[PDB]
Amino acid sequence: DRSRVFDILSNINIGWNLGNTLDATGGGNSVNAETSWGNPKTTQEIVDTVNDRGFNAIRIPVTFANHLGPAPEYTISADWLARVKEVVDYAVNDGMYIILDTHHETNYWLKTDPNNEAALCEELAAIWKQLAEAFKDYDEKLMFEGMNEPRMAGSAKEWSGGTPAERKLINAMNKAFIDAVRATGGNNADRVLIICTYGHNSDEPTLKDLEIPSDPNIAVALHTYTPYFFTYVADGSYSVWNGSKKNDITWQYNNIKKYLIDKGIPVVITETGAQFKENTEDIVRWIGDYVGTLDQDGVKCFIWDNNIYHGNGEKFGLLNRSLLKWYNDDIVDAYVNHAA
Ligand SMILES: OC[C@H]1O[C@@H](O[C@H]2[C@@H](OC[C@H]3O[C@@H](O)[C@H](O)[C@@H](O)[C@@H]3O[C@@H]3O[C@H](CO)[C@@H](O)[C@H](O)[C@H]3O)OC[C@@H](O)[C@@H]2O)[C@H](O)[C@@H](O)[C@H]1O
Ligand SMILES: [Mg+2]
Repeated sequence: DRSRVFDILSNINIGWNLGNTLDATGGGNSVNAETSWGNPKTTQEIVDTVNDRGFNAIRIPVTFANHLGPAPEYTISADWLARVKEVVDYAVNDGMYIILDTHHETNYWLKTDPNNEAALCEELAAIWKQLAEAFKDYDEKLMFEGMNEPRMAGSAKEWSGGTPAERKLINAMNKAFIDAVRATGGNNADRVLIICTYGHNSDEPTLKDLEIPSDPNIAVALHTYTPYFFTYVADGSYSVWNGSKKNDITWQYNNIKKYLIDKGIPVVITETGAQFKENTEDIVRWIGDYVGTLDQDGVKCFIWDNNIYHGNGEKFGLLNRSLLKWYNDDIVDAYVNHAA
């Protein structure tokens, strides 16, 4: 019986990621990492604006690596932990559902070499023991997502679910994460914990190898920017959405159904979105097809928002954080009103 997790998630309309913020990796061991990729310092007002538009759930990606002390304690710098807590608390103040992750650890220590399992598990657990202790008294609306796209960057199968040995390592790491958090007790005894596949990949072989914990208070996170050629800019990419590629969404979702949803395992899409390609009407249609597909089984998603829209880079921006106005209200309306 995993129905507690389903009940919690059912309270979410749609979610929103505070992207390129606490996950940013500049600035070294400093709170200034937050602004190192060009975003303004997060404020209560920024978070309020997200909530008010209809995104009542927020994912707060955080990269800890450069804020950690030496092994084996990996102590999180006090100033950084305090800042992370301030940002989470903006959301708590507004009664929001929240996901706290670890993020670009994958640029640093989180490289999925199966021969390094012990060091990997131990580092993950050490960070999560500290996070869990810090957030022990926070209510069930705060959820933890152990890893983000864990993988071996630059490997042949980096973006296709890795190798079988890597997927075994992911299973061990998911367990380490759950164990570390549960061992801290308090509200962490039954907090929703959100594990993942290798790379947050949803291909059939990747899902077939995912071990499902016996802990009843878990969910499985995937990232599904599907189809890639619509949502990203690449050789072969396009900006038109007429429905003809809805099958890409359907086929992938039927695997998520086969291995997770139809087995009663909670699933959360912790990142998706489409880069802005002067194609508002197409993105609106894609959201209909994509979010509409998730809604069939009440699966929730969180939209990636990096505050990039007018300038160069990956144009996932939705909230103009400096102005507290939305870059594209038609796109935003399609997300927040998905269930009407
Ligand atoms: O530039 C070459 C460089 O890529 C490095 O990774 C980046 C790269 O995209 C990988 C994508 O490749 C397509 O051919 C894949 O089909 C697609 O599924 C995958 O894109 C990644 O997709 C993820 C979601 O499933 C998403 O969160 C992620 O952002 C997306 O990358 O270009 C996009 C960047 O985001 C990647 O970091 C790779 O490490 C490097 O060695 C080299 O191949
Ligand atoms: Mg309790």
